[PDB]
Amino acid sequence: PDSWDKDVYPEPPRRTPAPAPQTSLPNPVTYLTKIFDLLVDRPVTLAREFIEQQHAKNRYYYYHREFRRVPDITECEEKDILCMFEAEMQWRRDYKVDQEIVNIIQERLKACQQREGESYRQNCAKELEQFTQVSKAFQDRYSDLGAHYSARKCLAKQKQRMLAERKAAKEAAAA
Amino acid sequence: MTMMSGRPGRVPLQFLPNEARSLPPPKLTDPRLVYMGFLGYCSGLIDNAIRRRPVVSAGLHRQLLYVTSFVFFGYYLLKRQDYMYALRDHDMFAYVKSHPEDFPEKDKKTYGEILEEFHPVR
Ligand SMILES: CCCCCCCCCCCCCCCCCC(=O)OC[C@H](COP(=O)([O-])OCC(O)COP(=O)([O-])OC[C@@H](COC(=O)CCCCCCCCCCCCCCCCC)OC(=O)CCCCCCCCCCCCCCCCC)OC(=O)CCCCCCCCCCCCCCCCC
Ligand SMILES: CCCCCCCCCCCCCCCCC[C@@H](O)O[C@H](CO[C@H](O)CCCCCCCCCCCCCCC)COP(=O)(O)OCC[N+](C)(C)C
Repeated sequence: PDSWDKDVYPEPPRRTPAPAPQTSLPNPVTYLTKIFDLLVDRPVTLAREFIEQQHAKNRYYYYHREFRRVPDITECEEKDILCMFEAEMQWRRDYKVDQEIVNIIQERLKACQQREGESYRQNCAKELEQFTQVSKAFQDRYSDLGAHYSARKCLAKQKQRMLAERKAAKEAAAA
Repeated sequence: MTMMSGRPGRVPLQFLPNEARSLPPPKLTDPRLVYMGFLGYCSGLIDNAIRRRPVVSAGLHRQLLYVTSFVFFGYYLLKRQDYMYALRDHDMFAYVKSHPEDFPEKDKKTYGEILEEFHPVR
């Protein structure tokens, strides 16, 4: 339905064929579907309608909490404990958000594989490359930090990678 | 091995110099005083137990005297201890102020410009 955003969780237009009977024999699945409808789907719908009627009389709201952007660990001096603490909290929040992003991409990949059936190897290449890109980024950001991780160790890993890349680029410039 | 016994202007046997009166006295509900009173109560209970008396109810005046004596001594003990720590901090700060060349203020670098070594966990 409209509860979740259709851009974060997209799906194809859901093309379905029309029934084209070829025999005079009656279809038992259609009769069973009608029986199931009349015996299950209508009482459930009525119960849900009553439940929604009761819910409408009591409407209240809950809000999504917004967090300001505080300075990160790069702009904290060596022994400033308060700035370090706030930067570490922000970094942990960002780590959780990145984990959830990877989770969303993985959900997309799983949905594509189930939906495409026998042609998943061809019709899920875009989801696969999206997951490859996000996985590489997440690995570069957070892998091998180990337990007792921190924003300082992430910064050290990033700086080591930057130094290696800069040395490689400089040595390629002389080639 | 003897840090503050030779401090200048130290009267031998006061236990409480006049300069200590510039410090806030400990509150009468200080948790350390409550612990001293609890120690006095335990002493009273042990006194009752040793003399083969009812531990909880035998000597009420004796237990009251125990608690009162412990609290009374602990108040002055806490005053002296706080005064000694105040002297330590005062002398430390004065010495730091008078010797700037041994406690220099060097500019601190931000973590974006300090290079730390990374040790991968694997
Ligand atoms: C860390 C946070 C805080 C923790 C607190 C610290 C630990 C507790 C406090 C320690 C000191 C307090 C008690 C010491 C004096 C008691 C001496 C004694 O023997 O007790 C007998 C006595 C019972 O005897 P009785 O009633 O006269 O009649 C029975 C006969 O006497 C029949 O008696 P009997 O003599 O014929 O029985 C013979 C018995 C006699 O043997 C004993 O009774 C053992 C007594 C050993 C004395 C403890 C050592 C000194 C204190 C050091 C504690 C170290 C703690 C650190 C951890 C290490 C653990 C060892 O011998 C044996 O059976 C052999 C036992 C050998 C086994 C080894 C274990 C023994 C040592 C264990 C000590 C554990 C700590 C004390 C626990 C409480 C003990 C009462 O006990 C009591 O009734 C008094 C206990 C406390 C009651 C007062 C509570 C106040 C009332 C409520 C007011 C609320 C206040 C707050 C207000 C809130 C608003 C509403
Ligand atoms: C098991 C716990 C220890 C118990 C210790 C015995 C407790 C009973 C003692 C009775 C208290 C009265 C003693 C002192 C009162 C007046 C004398 C006073 O003037 O003495 C001054 C000094 O005051 C006393 O020394 C302080 C005694 C306080 C002892 C308590 C400390 C215990 C350590 C922490 C455990 C907490 C104990 C809890 C209390 C029951 C003199 O200063 P000064 O002449 O310049 O120092 C001599 C030593 N120098 C020169 C080498 C430095």
